[PDB]
Amino acid sequence: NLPLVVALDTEVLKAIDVAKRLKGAVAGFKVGWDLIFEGGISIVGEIARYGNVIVDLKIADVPHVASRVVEKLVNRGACCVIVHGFLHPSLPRGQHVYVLVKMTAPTIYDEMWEKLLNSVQDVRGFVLPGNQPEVVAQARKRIGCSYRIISPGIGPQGGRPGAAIEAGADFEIVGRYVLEDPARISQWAQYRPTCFETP
Amino acid sequence: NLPLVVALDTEVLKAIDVAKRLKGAVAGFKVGWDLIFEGGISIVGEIARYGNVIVDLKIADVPHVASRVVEKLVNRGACCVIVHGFLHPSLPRGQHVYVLVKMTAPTIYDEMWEKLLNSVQDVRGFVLPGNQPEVVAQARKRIGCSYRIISPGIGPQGGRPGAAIEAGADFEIVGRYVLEDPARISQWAQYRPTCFETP
Ligand SMILES: [Cl-]
Ligand code: NI
Ligand code: NI
Repeated sequence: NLPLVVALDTEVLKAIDVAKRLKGAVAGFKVGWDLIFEGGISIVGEIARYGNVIVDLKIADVPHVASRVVEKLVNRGACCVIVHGFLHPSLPRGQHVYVLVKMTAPTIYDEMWEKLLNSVQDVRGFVLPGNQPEVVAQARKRIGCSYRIISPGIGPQGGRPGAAIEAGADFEIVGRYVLEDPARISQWAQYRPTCFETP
Repeated sequence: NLPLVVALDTEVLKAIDVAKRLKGAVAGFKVGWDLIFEGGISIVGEIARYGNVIVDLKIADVPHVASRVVEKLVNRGACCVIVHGFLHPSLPRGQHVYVLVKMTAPTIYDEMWEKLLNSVQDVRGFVLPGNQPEVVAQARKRIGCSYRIISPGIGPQGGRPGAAIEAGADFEIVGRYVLEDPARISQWAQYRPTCFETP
């Protein structure tokens, strides 16, 4: 399959249609508030029928709340969840957790992302912005193949297809550019994850 | 005007009943993860029938996404929405936005919350931890009554009822403690918001 996680930022039925269409062709699907707002958490389980589901609600709550939230999501079928690294040291951990340490837009992460990255362990991997392949490459240098790296910020007006993967990422997260025409997934055909076969 | 926002961290039907019971007795209701997961976004409109709704999904996404999520929640009946200040300078703005700048648990905010507080303008208000009254008081020396302050972390395991209001908060946010026995709201009877009559 292609090293692409498709963000399903669209309506429930259309999201299911895309997941059905792309099952086995891509590495997974990203489910966010657009979908969860429509009918609730059940949508996670529907998409999870068709592939690995990363739930991305940018989780950033205190531990006893974050714990409950992650548990509900994984129980509904999520493979993993994206959480904010800024919570450190109150950071959800474990193999179901991806830790965001720099965003695609300017934030307080910018002054500290590499120190934060170096301090975090016992997680599935990290989210690094694919619109900054230099950041992805430096991250991979720091951590080697010890953890996954997944990267959004790929598509029009960010990193071109494969830019983050070439810089060291495992998977690129892409939304509208693929949703508007899923045939475009062929642009990732030449690429393979840097370190891990699955997200 | 009890200076209390009741967190409906519970199931949909129970949340409805509690809100009906407390209609006009409290300042508002906080709708979060648990309710949205169960009932989707429609729950916001249902609770709004009974009082002001603050939606707390700890929004922490890039500002185009965040601003659209805020607007969608407001359109469904929310008066305002809590977002993470860590995303500065890529933060949504305006009268529907409460900005969290320090949590009840240890996080990276703790080394910079006051600088962040002073950097953020043109929002509705700030969320500051009521289990740390000293932080609420220091925030007022910096911002005065220019913006609202609301505070969670109030309860048997946190700050005493009124502790945050006395330190300078406008409203305290309380969940389980009040849900267990709604008669407990009487503990807030002798308190009044420091700066703003409404959240
Ligand atoms: Cl991002
Ligand atoms: Ni995963
Ligand atoms: Ni409000």
